[PDB]
Amino acid sequence: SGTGLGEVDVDTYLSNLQTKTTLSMIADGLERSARDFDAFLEENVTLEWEAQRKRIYQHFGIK
Amino acid sequence: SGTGLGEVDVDTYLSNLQTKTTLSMIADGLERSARDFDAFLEENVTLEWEAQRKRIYQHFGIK
Amino acid sequence: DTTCQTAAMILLNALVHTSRASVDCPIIDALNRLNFIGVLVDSLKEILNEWASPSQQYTSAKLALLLQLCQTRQGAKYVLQANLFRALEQSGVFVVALERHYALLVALARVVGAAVTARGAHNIVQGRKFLTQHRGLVVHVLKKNAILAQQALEERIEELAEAFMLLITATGFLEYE
Amino acid sequence: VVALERHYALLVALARVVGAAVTARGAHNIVQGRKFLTQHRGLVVHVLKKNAILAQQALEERIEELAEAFMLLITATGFLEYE
Repeated sequence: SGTGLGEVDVDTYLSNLQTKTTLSMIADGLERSARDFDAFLEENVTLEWEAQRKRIYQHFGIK
Repeated sequence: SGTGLGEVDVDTYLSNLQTKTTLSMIADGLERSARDFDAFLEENVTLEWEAQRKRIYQHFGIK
Repeated sequence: DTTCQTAAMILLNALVHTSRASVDCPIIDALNRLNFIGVLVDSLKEILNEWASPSQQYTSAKLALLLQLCQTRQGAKYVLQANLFRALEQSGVFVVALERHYALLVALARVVGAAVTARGAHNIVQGRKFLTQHRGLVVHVLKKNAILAQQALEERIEELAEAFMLLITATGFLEYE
Repeated sequence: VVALERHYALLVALARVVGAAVTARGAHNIVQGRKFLTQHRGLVVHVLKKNAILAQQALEERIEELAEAFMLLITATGFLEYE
């Protein structure tokens, strides 16, 4: 068989390839930014007062 | 019939009466406070700028 | 006592309410001389711990009273001097269970909203800090609004959303951008 | 459920920018942080109390980040001392 079976055309094939590459780039950038932010927060919070920062509020505010 | 059918005793009857009166008083006070606040807001907002106050935000903030 | 303090708190609301109908009032003035407004604003701290239940209904009358004093022009003077902005910050407060949660936020928002728009440009400086320091939270409420328990919950959102909106237009946060 | 998740994503982004800014310089920016929490009080209280299938976990995750975002500003700004 052949000549077309749930297939696409080259003009649409290249467009789909470019769209997929762009989406993958955006997703990778977002994931890297999120990971960098998480690492920064972990480095800044691991110094001290890990649970006290929330305990003070749980004691002040309504539990 | 008689001598008791899903009934209560006087010692509990008076307590239930007092509890009902207290609950009704609290509910009436809350409702009156809410009505007074609503009337105050209606009197203060009916002056002018009834829809603009929200339109400015809908235009500034994300709809 | 649990019932005496509740009835006494609600009683003060009727006194100040009926007195205004009779721009000043001698009842509100007496409360300041007796150091009642001072200790009252101090109790606002740790409100989360206090908040059908007897403690819940008691707090309702407490915040309800403060809301009335912020409606008269003279109340802004005595109320503002109590430094209520710093009292509500230490507490960290900022289907039926959720409805009660918004009921507390509305009560606090109304007291602050009416207070800023009471005196004039002397309190707008504080309102901007409250919205800027707690930005984002109000944005979620203003966008949410834009069976019995459901309607009751949504009703609080409408009041809560409209509460902050009044403070914005009254404080002039749009000019700050 | 997906629409709400995107809403919190915006609030988190803004909260992080403001949270990190106040705790960056020092006591010169704490005066502004207190006004932001006092002027927008109540809204943050709802988030800090909420945290205390795929789309559900994603939505709750943003609440945890959003709730912890303001908490960092509080301890860094010193709003507890103001009471």
